[PDB]
Amino acid sequence: EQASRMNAMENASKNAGEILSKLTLDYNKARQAKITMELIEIISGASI
Amino acid sequence: ADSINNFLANEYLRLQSHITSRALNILKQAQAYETMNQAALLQKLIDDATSAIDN
Amino acid sequence: KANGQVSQVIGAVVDVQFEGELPQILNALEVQGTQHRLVLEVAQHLGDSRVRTIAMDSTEGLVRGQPVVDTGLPISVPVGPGTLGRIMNVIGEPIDQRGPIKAAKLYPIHRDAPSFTDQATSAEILVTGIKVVDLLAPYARGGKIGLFGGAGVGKTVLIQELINNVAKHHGGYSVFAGVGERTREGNDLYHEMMDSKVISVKEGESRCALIFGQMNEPPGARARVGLTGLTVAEYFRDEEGKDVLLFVDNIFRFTQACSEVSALLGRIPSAVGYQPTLATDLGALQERITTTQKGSITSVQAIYVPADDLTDPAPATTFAHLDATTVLNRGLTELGIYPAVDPLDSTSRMLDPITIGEEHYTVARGVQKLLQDYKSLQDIIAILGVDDLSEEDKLVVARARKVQKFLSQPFFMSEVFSGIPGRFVNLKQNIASFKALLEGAGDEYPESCFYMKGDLEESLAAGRADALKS
Amino acid sequence: KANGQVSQVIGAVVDVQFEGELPQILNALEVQGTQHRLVLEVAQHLGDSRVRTIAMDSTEGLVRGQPVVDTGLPISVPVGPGTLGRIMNVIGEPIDQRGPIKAAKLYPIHRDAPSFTDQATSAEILVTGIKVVDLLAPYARGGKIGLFGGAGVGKTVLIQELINNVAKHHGGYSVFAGVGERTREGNDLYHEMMDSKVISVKEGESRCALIFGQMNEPPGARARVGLTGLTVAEYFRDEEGKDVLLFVDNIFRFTQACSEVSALLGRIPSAVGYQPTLATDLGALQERITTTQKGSITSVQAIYVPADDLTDPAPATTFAHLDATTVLNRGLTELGIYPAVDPLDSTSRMLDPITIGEEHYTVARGVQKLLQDYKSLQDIIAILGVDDLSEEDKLVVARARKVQKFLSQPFFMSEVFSGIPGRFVNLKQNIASFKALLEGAGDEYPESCFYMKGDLEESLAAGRADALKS
Amino acid sequence: QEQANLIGLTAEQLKSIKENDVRARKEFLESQPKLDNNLKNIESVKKILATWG
Amino acid sequence: LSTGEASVVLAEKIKGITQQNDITEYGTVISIGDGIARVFGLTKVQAGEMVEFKSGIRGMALNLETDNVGVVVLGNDRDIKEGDVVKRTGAIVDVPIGEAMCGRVFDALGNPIDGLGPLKTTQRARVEIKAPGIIPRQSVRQPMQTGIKCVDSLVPIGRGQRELIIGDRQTGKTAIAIDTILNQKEAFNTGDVKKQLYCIYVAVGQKRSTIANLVSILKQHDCMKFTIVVCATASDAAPLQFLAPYSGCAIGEFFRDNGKHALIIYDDLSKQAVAYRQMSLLLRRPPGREAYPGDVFYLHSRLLERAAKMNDSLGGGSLTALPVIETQAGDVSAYIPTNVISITDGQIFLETELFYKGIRPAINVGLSVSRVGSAAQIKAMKKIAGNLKLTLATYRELAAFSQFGSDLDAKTQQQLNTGERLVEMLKQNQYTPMKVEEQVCIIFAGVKGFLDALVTSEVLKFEKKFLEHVRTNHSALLKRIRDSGDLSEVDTNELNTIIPLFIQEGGFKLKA
Ligand SMILES: Nc1ncnc2c1ncn2[C@@H]1O[C@H](COP(=O)(O)OP(=O)(O)OP(=O)(O)O)[C@@H](O)[C@H]1O
Ligand SMILES: Nc1ncnc2c1ncn2[C@@H]1O[C@H](COP(=O)(O)OP(=O)(O)O)[C@@H](O)[C@H]1O
Ligand SMILES: Nc1ncnc2c1ncn2[C@@H]1O[C@H](COP(=O)(O)OP(=O)(O)O)[C@@H](O)[C@H]1O
Ligand SMILES: [Mg+2]
Ligand SMILES: [Mg+2]
Ligand SMILES: [Mg+2]
Repeated sequence: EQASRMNAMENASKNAGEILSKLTLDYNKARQAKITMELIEIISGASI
Repeated sequence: ADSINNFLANEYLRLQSHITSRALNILKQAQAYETMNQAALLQKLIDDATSAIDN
Repeated sequence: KANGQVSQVIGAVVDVQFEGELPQILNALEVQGTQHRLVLEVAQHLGDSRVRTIAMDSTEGLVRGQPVVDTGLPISVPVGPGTLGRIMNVIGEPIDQRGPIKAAKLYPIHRDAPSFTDQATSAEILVTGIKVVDLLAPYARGGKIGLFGGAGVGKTVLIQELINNVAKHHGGYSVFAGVGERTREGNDLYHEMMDSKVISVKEGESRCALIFGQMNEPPGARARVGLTGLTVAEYFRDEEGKDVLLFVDNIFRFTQACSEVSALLGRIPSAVGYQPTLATDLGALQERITTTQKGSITSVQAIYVPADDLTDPAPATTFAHLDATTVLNRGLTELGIYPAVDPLDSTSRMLDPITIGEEHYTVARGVQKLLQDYKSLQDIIAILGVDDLSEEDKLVVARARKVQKFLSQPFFMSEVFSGIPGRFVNLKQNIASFKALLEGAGDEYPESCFYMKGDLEESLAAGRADALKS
Repeated sequence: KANGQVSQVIGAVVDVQFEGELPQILNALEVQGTQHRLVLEVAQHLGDSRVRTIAMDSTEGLVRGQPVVDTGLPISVPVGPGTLGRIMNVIGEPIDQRGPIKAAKLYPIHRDAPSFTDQATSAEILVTGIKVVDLLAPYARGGKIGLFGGAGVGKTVLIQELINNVAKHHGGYSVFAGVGERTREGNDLYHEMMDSKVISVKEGESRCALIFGQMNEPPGARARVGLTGLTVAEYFRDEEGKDVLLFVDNIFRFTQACSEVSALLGRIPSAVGYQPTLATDLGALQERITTTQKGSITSVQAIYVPADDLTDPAPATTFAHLDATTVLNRGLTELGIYPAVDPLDSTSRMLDPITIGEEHYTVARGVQKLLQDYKSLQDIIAILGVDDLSEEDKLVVARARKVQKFLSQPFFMSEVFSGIPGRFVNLKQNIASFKALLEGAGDEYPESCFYMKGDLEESLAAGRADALKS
Repeated sequence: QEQANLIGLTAEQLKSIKENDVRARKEFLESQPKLDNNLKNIESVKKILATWG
Repeated sequence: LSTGEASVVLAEKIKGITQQNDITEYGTVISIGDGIARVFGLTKVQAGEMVEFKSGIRGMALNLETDNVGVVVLGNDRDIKEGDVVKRTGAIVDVPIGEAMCGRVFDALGNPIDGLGPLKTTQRARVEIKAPGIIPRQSVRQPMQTGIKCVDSLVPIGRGQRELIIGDRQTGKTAIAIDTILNQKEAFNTGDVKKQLYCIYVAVGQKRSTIANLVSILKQHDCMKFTIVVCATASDAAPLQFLAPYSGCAIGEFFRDNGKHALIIYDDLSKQAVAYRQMSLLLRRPPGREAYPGDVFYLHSRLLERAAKMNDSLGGGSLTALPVIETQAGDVSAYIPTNVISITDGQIFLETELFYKGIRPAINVGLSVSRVGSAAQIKAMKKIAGNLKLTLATYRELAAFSQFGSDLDAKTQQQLNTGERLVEMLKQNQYTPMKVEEQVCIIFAGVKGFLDALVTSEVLKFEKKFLEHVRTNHSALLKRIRDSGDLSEVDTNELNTIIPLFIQEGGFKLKA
């Protein structure tokens, strides 16, 4: 039990880290798109 | 006895409601057609006026 | 004799062409020939005898070349006791249909804030009857109070309770300025104050003023109707040293209304589309709402948080001007606790061991730390549960839940929704009630009784009643 | 007469200066003194006898002041049985080197949508042979269909399958319109159409028309090529009256093309750069593709999802106009499931208990509910395996895998890619196949035997053989 | 003359009214009770239902 | 009235027809493009005033500039050319109102598109009018029965409030609106004017084929006799989509000011914002966040704020608004959805997950809320509605432990099962509205726990069989609940006794 439990937590923590890192990339990607969207709005209003 | 006595009683009212409803629907339904005939007759009068303008 | 004339009309912005003696900025201009009285506030001088103004009423029906009269002074509204118990418009018109408003004189809605040397700040506890508020975020008489809440969180109902609890039995007068909110709530509050005898038709009564800038009003009016209500409170403050209770509805509509016209005015949009003058426009209003040597104003203003995003520029800048803060959380409403006052985010400048009694300060932090610890345990409890926790942690979660549920308090304004009559809790009973729970006085009884109760004794009595019932 | 003169040339937008009698909007103008005749559609009257137009062909070689002739009518393309089996250009020119097209009349590509009085329901299911489609989002002939998918997800392959299963056996005429796509597919499609005997050079055959607006064309051409092909379809709908299969390749290019030229036309960009007339411009093109009392047009339109962002304004607004929807997911392609159809995102108006048999409705919801429940657990399944999962939930997960693998099937057109022969699944077999699978018929067999299978009985034969060898 | 001119009830127009009256009758008589379906299988009850009219 | 008398009045009316024509200023168009027409001269023109072009199409003068005038083409702008004449009519935009509007389909401007015949109406009201003040309003205390169990029980809608139907595409937003119109048909047949509710459906940016299918369903169920459909399709110009909401709203004010009750249903407003955004961008106005104009909030607020409950002094009329909002990916944090939520009173959140899991109507009770609350529900509903909310609240909590499993207390199993009966009970098919009194009976059996006996799969069919059994045998019970509107103790004992009895009578799976 303790042996299989330890191995399970290792695999679980491993998978938890991989997914957490993947979302971090999407978070940064979304961050760039957010700044891009807001910045264009300001330029569009400043143009007129 | 009381189950059939109450059945014929309530059934009698259902039959009475059926007749009065029938006698009322036929009258209202006939009135609906009567109004339609009147509107069609007057509509022809308006149709005659429009044709006179075209002529 | 009208000197100006309409030259350009686009949306709510209207330009007037003057021949000579242009009106100063913020001046009130009267357009002649309109079915309804239209007032234009001078905002910018574009040169060539041109001025850009914002319309307070619907611009539909205007015509280029329509004569415009210059009043020579900013929008002046009637002040004095005649406005008490009466609804007034942004330009001072009585929309209550009760007749003209009698005012000893007319004051302008634009004025300089009081100097710093004559600030005369003071701290005094305000027993509002709410235990969660009087304990964690005490209010100061004469200081600003902020109710940060999202869409449909219960900030409007909370304002009604404060009026029912604070406005009544108040020697001084009260002012209610509702800007940008729906008109349905205005009619309900008007009928509520009438039934509650807060306002009445008989003169010499109704020690409470009502101002409404509801959605039905167009832009510009919703951004200046708030100033109208403030002028009424300022009159009751300066002319008479009477404590004034200013109940301001959601104020985000003010900053929002300015952004609705900021684009047409020529300003470049901000990071979130707001006007570049957000800070200055808000600062001019906040600095005017403060206590002075003449009188004091206890302003209760609500801040609408769009999308529950506290990082928005408008509310973020408001935190700096508020003395007491009440941040409403949506999670509590899902749990059924009311008022849904966030105990951790909510803060109060009066929460100082030197200002308030040390015992009051101690019990306050004791609850904050208890709830903070319970929140961290939620993570491990989700996977392992409360059983796998230690005896020390179990007691933390046990008392934390009882304290969290005990914060819920039914008020008179919530009877229609819940069906339980409101209740008033004193400061002494409030501090003593929570102080006992921190020591484990109620750890024996179930956590179910510590829900929607006024005092700890009421919870214990309900606990015993449930026992004999089963 | 050459009353017009080129005023300025900017990319694909060209202005023309006329002396008098300006052409109406949408009128076609022909520039003189340039090989590869250029057509210009009137779009705006800038004033002072200046009109702004869009170029259909490359503008390189134009000189300011060059004369321009006014035709006085919009772009008129030939329509009729002559266009059948013939490739036309955005301006009606034949690009197949087959000679002049024989058309009775030339109809303008600009026409108003059918009125509200001339509209027909035509709620009849269209069996395409694809089990996943006929089950979740069954297509109905005479209605609008939309295929949403990203770059390289199986949109073209799916169109080819429908043409092989529906267009060939179809009785009435057909129209294929390519908008901003690789010309290679146009050539392969043309030769493939000839080989399959669907079209031939002999007169009286080739009950199908071909239109191409491939990427090689500049802006303005990809934005009006659809109107050209659509006009050929409206002719068969109204005049011929027979059914029509209007195959429309990726249409996002149309909306994109408008955006590429909107900036040049002086329009203010939209939220994310698109044109402000996206809704209206797209609507005029969408409202015309509808079934009326004269004839029915079953339109299969592909929608390219830019950057896999379904929230983009272009595809989002398209959903409101589509009857049947089939959203393609890239995640499925990675798993190897083809066709990569998302059952939870593929909506269809034809799915209702009254229109289709009640049994078909129950089996459809059974699969959707099964996959929906499994989708609600994929998160935890990723962190940790399904061993710790509850028994009832494990059964849902296990059976969900079987259904997911069974949805995939080989296509005849994609036989070269996978290397296995295609499969045509009848509607009765489709319903019966999933009915037995939901009941737990093939749960004992491995999920691999359901991968790329036509019918449920086929998977059992493979699954049973896999159990025999071991 | 307005009695008939105003309301010119044609033969078919009144015929439709008469059919509704008959339809109401057939519906009222032919309407049979709706009890437990698979339980009222007795030879007597089924005989009555057949000759319900 | 004799035929001769009516004909004479008809002829006399045609005789009294006046037609006066006065000098109307006209101007020339400096430029025309994308539906925007810059006009030279044409001074002394009012904002929003109606103008007519050469072809005969109308226009609205919105931008009044010192140099020119910005006019929007209210129709197809192909025939417009430079230098064309533009005649000002002298009247603000308006639309025809009256009772003849019912049973027809009009456009944004008000022209009938059904093709039956011309509109016979004499009253025309301005499209944009100031909303009622504070005094004319009145507290909402009348229920607006939609026919849905979950709505009429958890999210009661009172006549005079504003409820928001918010959800994603193909989440049942339109299904809810149709079910409401169908339910009001019964009240229209019976002679109860105090409960008649005229329905108004505003179609903005929708394919005509869908609206055609919509109208056919109403005629199928005979519910079109009291329905008004305003159509602003995608092919229609943006101003038409911008005015159609206010246009239909003015039609509702007719019934409102006349003491009547009207129900207006605004379709997706995001399409209006696009048309309003398009209309603003083409006018060269400075755009705001997300390219929308600065006063986009004032648009929906001005429109929705008109719906109110007029006091008895003006007739006691009421106008109920049911605006719809379409979300891209269920994100309610966007700009337009956030604003609309703050304007309306309550909002109905539709979830895509619940829809595919068999929960149709897919309603998220956790977020839905109504300001009126129990103030609108009937006595027999408030009592049962209160307990229903608490039971459903607990079930959502125990949902997680179901996965945990490995043990279940006796009470938790009951609460888990009991909640499952309610969820299965609130489900409802499409085009199947239920009467208010019938819902009280079914919703009653659920909270009491009687549904825990039979299997969940048999609860939905039990509803149909139970209601049918009640209508036939227990007819006096339904009459009392309807007339008195309260669930007396005598009805409770009778109802509490037959529900366990009926379950044993019918052939069901009693094994829980
Ligand atoms: N309560 C329901 N019961 C049974 N079927 C339903 C129900 N609701 C929707 N459906 C089905 O969903 C489809 C239409 O959904 P509906 O139009 O009602 O939602 P919507 O949000 O208005 O969609 P859209 O945003 O595209 O207009 C149909 O296939 C319909 O049969
Ligand atoms: N039914 C299919 N079965 C197996 N593989 C496929 C299938 N369809 C496509 N593939 C692969 O998906 C790829 C992309 O398909 P395609 O339709 O060309 O995307 P796009 O819309 O970008 O043109 C094809 O090159 C093909 O190799
Ligand atoms: N004390 C309360 N207890 C339980 N529910 C409440 C309570 N107060 C409000 N609700 C609910 O909150 C809703 C009103 O929210 P509201 O105060 O108007 O927010 P906002 O200030 O944004 O308008 C009502 O539906 C009402 O049923
Ligand atoms: Mg509020
Ligand atoms: Mg492709
Ligand atoms: Mg819909």
